[PDB]
Amino acid sequence: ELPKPAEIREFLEGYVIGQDTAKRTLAVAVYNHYKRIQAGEKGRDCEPVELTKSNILMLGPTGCGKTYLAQTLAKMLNVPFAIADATALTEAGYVGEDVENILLKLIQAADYDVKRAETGIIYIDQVDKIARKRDVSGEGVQQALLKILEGTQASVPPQGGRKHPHQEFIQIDTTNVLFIVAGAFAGLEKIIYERVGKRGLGFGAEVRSHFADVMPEDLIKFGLIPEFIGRLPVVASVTNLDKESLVKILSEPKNALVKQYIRLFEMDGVELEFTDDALEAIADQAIHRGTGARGLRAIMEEVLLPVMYDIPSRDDVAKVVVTKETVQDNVLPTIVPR
Amino acid sequence: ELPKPAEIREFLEGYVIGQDTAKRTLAVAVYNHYKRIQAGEKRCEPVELTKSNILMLGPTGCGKTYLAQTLAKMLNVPFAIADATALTEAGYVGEDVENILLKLIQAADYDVKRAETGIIYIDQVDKIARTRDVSGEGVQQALLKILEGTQASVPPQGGRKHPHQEFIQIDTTNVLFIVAGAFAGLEKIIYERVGKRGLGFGAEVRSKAETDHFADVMPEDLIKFGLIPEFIGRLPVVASVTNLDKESLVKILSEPKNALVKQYIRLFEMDGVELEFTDDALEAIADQAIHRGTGARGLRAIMEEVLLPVMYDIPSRDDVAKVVVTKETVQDNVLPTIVP
Amino acid sequence: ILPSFIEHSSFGVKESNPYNKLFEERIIFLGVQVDDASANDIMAQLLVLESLDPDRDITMYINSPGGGFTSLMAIYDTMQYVRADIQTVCLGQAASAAAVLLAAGTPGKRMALPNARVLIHQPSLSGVIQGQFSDLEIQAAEIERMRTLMETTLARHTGKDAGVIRKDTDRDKILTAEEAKDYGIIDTVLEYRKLS
Amino acid sequence: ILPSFIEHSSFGVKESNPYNKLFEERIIFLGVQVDDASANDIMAQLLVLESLDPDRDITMYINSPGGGFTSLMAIYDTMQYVRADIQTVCLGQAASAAAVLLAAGTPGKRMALPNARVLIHQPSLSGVIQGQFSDLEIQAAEIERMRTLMETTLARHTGKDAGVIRKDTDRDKILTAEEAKDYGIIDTVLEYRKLS
Ligand SMILES: Nc1ncnc2c1ncn2[C@@H]1O[C@H](COP(=O)(O)OP(=O)(O)OP(=O)(O)O)[C@@H](O)[C@H]1O
Ligand SMILES: Nc1ncnc2c1ncn2[C@@H]1O[C@H](COP(=O)(O)OP(=O)(O)OP(=O)(O)O)[C@@H](O)[C@H]1O
Ligand SMILES: CC(C)C[C@H](NC(=O)[C@H](Cc1ccccc1)NC(=O)c1cnccn1)B(O)O
Ligand SMILES: CC(C)C[C@H](NC(=O)[C@H](Cc1ccccc1)NC(=O)c1cnccn1)B(O)O
Repeated sequence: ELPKPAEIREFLEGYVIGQDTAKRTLAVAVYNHYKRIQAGEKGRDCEPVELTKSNILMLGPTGCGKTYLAQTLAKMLNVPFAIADATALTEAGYVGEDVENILLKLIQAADYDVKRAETGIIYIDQVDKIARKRDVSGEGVQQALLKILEGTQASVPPQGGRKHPHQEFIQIDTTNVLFIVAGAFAGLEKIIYERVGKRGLGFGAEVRSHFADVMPEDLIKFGLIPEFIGRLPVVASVTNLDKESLVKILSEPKNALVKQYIRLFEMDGVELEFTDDALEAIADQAIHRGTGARGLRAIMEEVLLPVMYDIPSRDDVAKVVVTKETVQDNVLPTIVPR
Repeated sequence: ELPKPAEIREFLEGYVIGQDTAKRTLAVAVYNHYKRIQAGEKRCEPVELTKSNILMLGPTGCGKTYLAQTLAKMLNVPFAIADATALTEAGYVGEDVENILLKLIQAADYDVKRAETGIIYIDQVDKIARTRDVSGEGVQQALLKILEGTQASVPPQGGRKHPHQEFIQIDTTNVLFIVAGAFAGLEKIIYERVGKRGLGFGAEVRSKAETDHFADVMPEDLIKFGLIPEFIGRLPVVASVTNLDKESLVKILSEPKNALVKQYIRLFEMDGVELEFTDDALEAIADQAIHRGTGARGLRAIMEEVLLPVMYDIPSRDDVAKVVVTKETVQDNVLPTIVP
Repeated sequence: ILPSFIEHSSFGVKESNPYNKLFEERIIFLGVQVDDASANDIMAQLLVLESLDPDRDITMYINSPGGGFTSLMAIYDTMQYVRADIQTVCLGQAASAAAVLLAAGTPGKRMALPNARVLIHQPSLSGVIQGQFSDLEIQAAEIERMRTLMETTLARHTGKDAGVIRKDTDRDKILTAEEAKDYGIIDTVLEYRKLS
Repeated sequence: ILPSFIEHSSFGVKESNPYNKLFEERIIFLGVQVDDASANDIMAQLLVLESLDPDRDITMYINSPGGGFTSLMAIYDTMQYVRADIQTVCLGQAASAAAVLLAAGTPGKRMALPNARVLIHQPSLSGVIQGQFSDLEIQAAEIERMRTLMETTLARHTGKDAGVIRKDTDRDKILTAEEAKDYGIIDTVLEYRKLS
């Protein structure tokens, strides 16, 4: 089969709005992952090449669809997928989660079949929050993931084959296991701006008034060891969502935001509607909310808070959120049944 | 007899470009390992040989693991890729340092007398360094008995030690221990002694684009790094992996057996589209990879960045050739050689 | 007395004046005599505020008796240099060199409070410069170059002829705020905005 | 008075005075008289900024009235020693030693401001140095050593003959910025860059 990167992105467009460079990256790299499977499992020359993965580092502000673009990507993979956080991970030793339990999440996602899990994709979320300036959960997780991100014959420390008291370990080769890692890297856009921005001062030097020009020296100045960035050659560059994307995130995707509020009011038998000026007014107050598309919910929970209280105590059929209800709190139109 | 160091070298040269000092070492040291195992059958011999373990130093992505993965492919001796970050001091959770012997015994197919003549590559021992520190300095404490040679009781459970079981008794007085690490803060420590000051009159201040080759390294610099003095003396051989220049990185792209350009030409051939590069493009890719500063891994960071608009468009089209130029490296576009 | 706390936070001994609050809102404060150390301070703040945002207007408050000419032209050039427009506000007085800095604001953005005075006069030598007559001919060609440069500076900022600045700054010409608006030093006598 | 701002850099909440902020952008500030205590400061800053990056240009702002000759040649030698090119900008006056330090910048990178003053003059003894005539013969051969060394220094940097420097620095030769550009103390008068 091998779905093309246009076909992978077309699936990602159904859920994720905006994010063109991140969807093209995560469609190309999944397609190269689908191609380096059945080239290491079939074999042909010339000069027969052992292919090597290109792991992905996703970078963009919160709410802008890093996890959600991986959860969307999770719904289409022919390969096993394991989502995991690095904030639970520690280096081998100390009390927290080991960096081979993220492999166990992939073994569990492959129905305990290692030959499918060697072809898997692991999504390590929040790798900006294992950042350094010893630290055993934010310096040593780089040191422990790096054998996993390059390929090693790792053995998962609990649960080898549904817990037999002999051989609690099963082997996994992480050479062909693609890793997509992500995080906001919130202080990094102040670090990148020191290089590409050139905030100059004084007589002479030019004075001036984000995640697409990311060199590894910025990630070291963010605090990440130089070995860890080399295992992550691909930067996906998730972008900040403008007003025009956040209007579409309300209504265009499959599990869109206003689609799951009109679902909530249909459980009250009430047809919730939005004027198009109201959807703009919600997205006007979400870019100022500063948390991405997660702030689109924060507006619509307080626009609809007096509505969601009294409407299930009433008999109505249609509720229309006009733009006057969003910019300031306004009364309810409430088309009565008829 | 028992492949010569020049013969081990020319196998390593088929995969690894550059690092001539760290390929003479690991050819000499593997040949000295072979001569020590050849002397493991005796006639008259009144002198016994020792390990001469290897501490291999070099910057990131410049080939230390890739030297060991290449050295795995020729070795006639069991070979374990260990990792020092996976290890923890005994009595503590995580793996213990007898797992790396089990990985050698597993590599010897549970033939212990073959594993007693083995080679273990412990990857990233710069990450065991400087309140107990069970995963850092305590690993070096537990590992020095393994390096110098001991009767080590290895649990066949899988690697997690627990006091009761039958064990696997292995003797590591003939097991070679190549160890490696990036040692990312060590070139400043070396520069404090062999170099002049970084400041002031009569000093040598350096540009930001210019690593020491890790060839002036001494245990005075390695104790100040975080290695205990006991761990370093059990690693007598210094292997210096160097930072790859432009002339090496243009060769790492196209020359070795699983070369990086050969990987992508394989990827585009599965789209039925021939990928090829101008030589000016491969020099431009190796230009920007020194600016990445992650070794030969920074080459892949550009080849994915250069070919990202390409690999989206090419599988949806019908082409025959692609011709990537310097202009397709410094400016993101796509321009194939559209099929007649 | 100036009320000011020190927050520490184990990162600094961080000081908080009301002047730090004014400087955060891009208000540079010339409240002392324009000497080298004052001019050195003001120019460093003009270049910081140009770098922080070269689009937002720097505001310069002027309550100053005025001082040295080269310290004047140090501040003057750094005002005229930066990409930010400069809002000069006169507080109480802008005398001698400080009236030149008051006129050196961006046109339309030169303010004075209603009871502020603007004192313009020709350059002087504070004290006696001794020397041979060849030295004094140099020092007097200098004070005429300083006088001509001050007049042509006040010519290009008040819209007056430089010879009109000669006849007006022959003695102390103290202007009020409204008289400095008619003269061209300021553009707006700043109205009070009290609630009551 | 110098108000202090806060910079939200890679860290944030970092209290900074405008002079630390100049030095962070590699601007060494010579605003005080060139004496030993000032020269000690500038040479320490020239060596720190060479060590931080020897390739990026150090900028030196000069608002100095000039001063001691050995303090001059202390700064001068350190400006010439460092691997970084020195960008001298004159802000107000550069008199005596300061104009020599103004000319001491990297060719192409010596600036003044349009109303900056460049005052070159021969060395002078501050006050009467007394002693026997053998002592005074030493001290006078020393100020001729200082006078020749200053003119040899200004000959290297202005492109003029040292005898031409000697005729010009007979008295106080005051140059404006356009006159110091034609002389060779600077080579850029540095037009203002205000957006209005
Ligand atoms: N580009 C997008 N298109 C559609 N919906 C989006 C997009 N980005 C975010 N969302 C919505 O916002 C919610 C959060 O998305 P996501 O988890 O990707 O944020 P994030 O950037 O990963 O958060 P953080 O960076 O704080 O971990 C999701 O439920 C999703 O529905
Ligand atoms: N000299 C070389 N010749 C050919 N390829 C190289 C060379 N050096 C590095 N590479 C390529 O770079 C990749 C990474 O090499 P390797 O696994 O040795 O990383 P490393 O630099 O040792 O990382 P670390 O220093 O963190 O252990 C390999 O896949 C290899 O193909
Ligand atoms: C009118 C403007 C230009 C300035 C007025 N006075 C001057 O011109 C000042 C008066 C002054 C102040 C301090 C020290 C020495 C001299 N003139 C000078 O700065 C000055 C300095 N050196 C030589 C000649 N004039 B103001 O300070 O009264
Ligand atoms: C012209 C340049 C070289 C410097 C000018 N004058 C000098 O040369 C200075 C003037 C000065 C300054 C402070 C203290 C004593 C003397 N000369 C000297 O520093 C000096 C010091 N010791 C002996 C002889 N001259 B400037 O300070 O006016």
